Amino acid sequence: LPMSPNHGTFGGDGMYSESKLSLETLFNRWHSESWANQLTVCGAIIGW
Amino acid sequence: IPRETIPFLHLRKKTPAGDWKYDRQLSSLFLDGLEKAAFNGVTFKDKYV
Amino acid sequence: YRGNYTDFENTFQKTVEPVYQMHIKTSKDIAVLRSKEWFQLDDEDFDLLNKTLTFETETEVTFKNANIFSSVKCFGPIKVELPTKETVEIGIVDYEAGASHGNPVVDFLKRNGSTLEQKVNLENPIPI
Amino acid sequence: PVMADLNGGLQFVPELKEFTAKLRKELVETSEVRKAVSIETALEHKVVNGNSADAAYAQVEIQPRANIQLDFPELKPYKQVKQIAPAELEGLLDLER
Repeated sequence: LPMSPNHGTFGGDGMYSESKLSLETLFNRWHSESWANQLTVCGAIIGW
Repeated sequence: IPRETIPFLHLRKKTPAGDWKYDRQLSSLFLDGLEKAAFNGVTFKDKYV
Repeated sequence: YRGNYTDFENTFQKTVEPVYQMHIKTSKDIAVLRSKEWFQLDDEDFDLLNKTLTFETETEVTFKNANIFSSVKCFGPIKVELPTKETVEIGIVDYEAGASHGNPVVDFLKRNGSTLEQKVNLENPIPI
Repeated sequence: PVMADLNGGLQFVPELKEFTAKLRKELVETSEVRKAVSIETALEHKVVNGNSADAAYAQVEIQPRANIQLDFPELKPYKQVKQIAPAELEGLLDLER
């Protein structure tokens, strides 16, 4: 996943920060939900 | 890596409290991986992407 | 004098320029003023922000030809308006040129300054 | 799951937004001030030197024409063309065949 450190810091970017942040749910889901064996999640907070 | 110095490129570990915090051990693994890559090159044979 | 004269060395023009007043509102004006070599304050570190400088220049010109000059020498004190509404000299114009097609000091002041009073036309002339 | 952080330590700069905005403002105001001084010095030059001392600075540009060549083969000097063929060839061929 292409993650961001920007979470509505800079702003004025419609819903980018909402899209980026909402991929952080996939860490917890990989445990709670039953798709662990088919997908591994590797977030990558991508800098400047 | 200096003691109490977070490297520029690091991995985080989930704390029991339910937050992601810098792990020295993981980040060491990642950095060793990056070193070997930058010295000996890395190969992606038999990898669909 | 109706006639064909060419006595340019004898010609001259010791004009007294109209006092040009410049309000320094920004810090770009300061850098523009300080870039000018003719602009010379007595105290070089004088704070020029939010001031009212009046340039009471006296421009002499000796001619070479009909359309160029030989010696251009604009000069005069540069005052500042105090809070007491009394002007105090804080520097001088020291412009001295040779072969010139104009005065850059009065050019600069015209482009960036006022004339202390403004001619404002009416909407229409009134036949008295 | 693995959370990689490739941020390059940018997370440790406080109020990043206003700090980037600040830096950009100083580059902008330094570029505009040095433009507004170069444009004053240009004008002062143009008023003192008129349009005749600042006319000597304008060079004549040549613009290309099309010179469409027939592209004939380049013939080398005799020493160069003598080296590629074997030395035995001279007087060997029937040049009508």
